[PDB]
Amino acid sequence: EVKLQESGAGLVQPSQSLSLTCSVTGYSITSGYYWNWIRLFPGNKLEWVGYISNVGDNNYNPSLKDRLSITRDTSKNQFFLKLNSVTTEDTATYYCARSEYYSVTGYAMDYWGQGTTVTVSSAWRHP
Amino acid sequence: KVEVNLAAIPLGKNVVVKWQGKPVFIRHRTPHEIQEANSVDMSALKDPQTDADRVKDPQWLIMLGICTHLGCVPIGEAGDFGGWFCPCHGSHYDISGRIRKGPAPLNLEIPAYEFDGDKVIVG
Amino acid sequence: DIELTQTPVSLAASLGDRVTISCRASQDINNFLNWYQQKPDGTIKLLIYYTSRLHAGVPSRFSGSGSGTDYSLTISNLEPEDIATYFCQHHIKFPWTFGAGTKLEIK
Ligand code: FES
Repeated sequence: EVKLQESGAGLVQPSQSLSLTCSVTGYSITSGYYWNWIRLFPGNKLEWVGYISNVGDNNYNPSLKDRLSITRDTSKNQFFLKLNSVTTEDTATYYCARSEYYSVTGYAMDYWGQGTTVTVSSAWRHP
Repeated sequence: KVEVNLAAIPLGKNVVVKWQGKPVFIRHRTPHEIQEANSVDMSALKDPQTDADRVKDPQWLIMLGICTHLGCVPIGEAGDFGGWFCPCHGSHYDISGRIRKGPAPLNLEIPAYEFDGDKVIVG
Repeated sequence: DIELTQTPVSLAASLGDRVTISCRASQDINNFLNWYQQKPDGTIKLLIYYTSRLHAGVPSRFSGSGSGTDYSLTISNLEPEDIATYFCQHHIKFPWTFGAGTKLEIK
């Protein structure tokens, strides 16, 4: 069985960089399919952020393409999201998920992460 | 060039049809099997292939039922990996028909095929 | 960019009866339409892919039909944990886009 565990800062200050890590166990990132990142806004509107393939190719949503950076670390088996210069806009619960791809049925996200809720607040938080 | 009517094949059943004197295995896979097939790490395979590298439509497993070791025909729904077992020298294949244990060096070969509605055309 | 419209928007029903949600896209998508289930606790799961194919674990009471630009998601009975938010995406071209959402409540 495949498992995705998400972790990272659940609160960042505007103008800074949001960094989320998605740990995968029970299947290597380099072994196959696509590794995605998506966010769920409070107004209930899921948005596809982007992905990194098993080869290392990126594919980002043109809406955020100039800010994000989805990298990985084969050694520890985990991929990351890095959304630069955040705003109150970027306040959403982020999800990392795997999507398969069959030439007939197309893509489909079959394995989802727990979900990490991030808030872009000016507040202070103990690191 | 053989035409098989997929609409005739039930849920989790195996059908064997002749093509150029060689047996062609066709399984209408269940949702659970499809997951079992696409959730295996390459590190556990002597012949590394994703289930997608082997099938066009995850519902239809279409392969040559010729053991890659010495040519016997593997037995369906047998073995230690939920797929096929070759009685000749004990090769076990998984639900994607990949070699998991035994002397066979390769996964069951996939012949060329195209879909056309309720029927597939192997050849 | 394509965009889906999930209607009805957050409609409720009884303790065990059929319900039909839909997803209409701006452009034309072959049948590349998936459906996701977001549990109240935040757990999101895949339910249907390629407009009608069921995923592993999803009960038989779930259907899926449609084509071209109009789609569906029928249920047999909401007995007892079918209460969640259902989404729908397309994947004929990047970027993938989801629907507005559809909450399922019990009166
Ligand atoms: S021929 Fe199948 S194991 Fe030898």
